[PDB]
Amino acid sequence: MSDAGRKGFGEKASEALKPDSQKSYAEQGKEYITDKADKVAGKVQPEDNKGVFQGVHDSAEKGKDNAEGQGESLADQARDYMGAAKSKLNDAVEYVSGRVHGEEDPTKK
Repeated sequence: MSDAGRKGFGEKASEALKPDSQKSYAEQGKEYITDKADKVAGKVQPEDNKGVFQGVHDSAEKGKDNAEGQGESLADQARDYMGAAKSKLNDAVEYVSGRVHGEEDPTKK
């Protein structure tokens, strides 16, 4: 039998008659897992820590050409330097110094 309900008579009559004797019972149970599970899938991966910056860092693809050769001496670094600075400085301070700002206890020995 067609469940897609091309005319809708199957989606309305079937949903309009729903005795709510199972769904409300099963649904309530699934909604509790389905939701949590849907997340345990995007976090389960322990290497996902790099995936967050994988699609973000891509934005710097333009300024990520520091690999290029030198020319002005101060320009060669301006590319990478500016990056390793704000990046490491922020990722080392903003990320670390910022995360420790809340915890006044020894979290990393």
